[PDB]
Amino acid sequence: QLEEVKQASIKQIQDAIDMEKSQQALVQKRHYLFDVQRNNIAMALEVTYRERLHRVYR
Amino acid sequence: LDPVQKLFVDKIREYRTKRQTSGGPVDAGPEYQQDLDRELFKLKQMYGKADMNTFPNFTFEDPKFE
Repeated sequence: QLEEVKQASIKQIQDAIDMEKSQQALVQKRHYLFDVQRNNIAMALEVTYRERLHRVYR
Repeated sequence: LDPVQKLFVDKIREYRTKRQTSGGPVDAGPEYQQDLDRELFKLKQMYGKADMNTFPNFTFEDPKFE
């Protein structure tokens, strides 16, 4: 009797805990992913403007 | 000796004379020219054949992105 109660105990909470942890992660991480990409873009261009100024002044 | 400035006079004279008769290599004669002409070319080589009386300007573009 007692075995099944504790056994079921792990398995039911497991599937929850894992899925609520999965849900929370994707929100921030996916917004971070978007973010980082914007990041990488912006940089390059100011660089491109910057480089032209050095080049022509030389 | 004693002549300090009377010597400098002697040197001075020819400096003006040449300037007030400018032409070719200045009483030097062609000989200065023959070197000069090579030297002027060589210096062009150090900067390549980019014209120096022009102003450069161009546009510049973009590549792959993410």
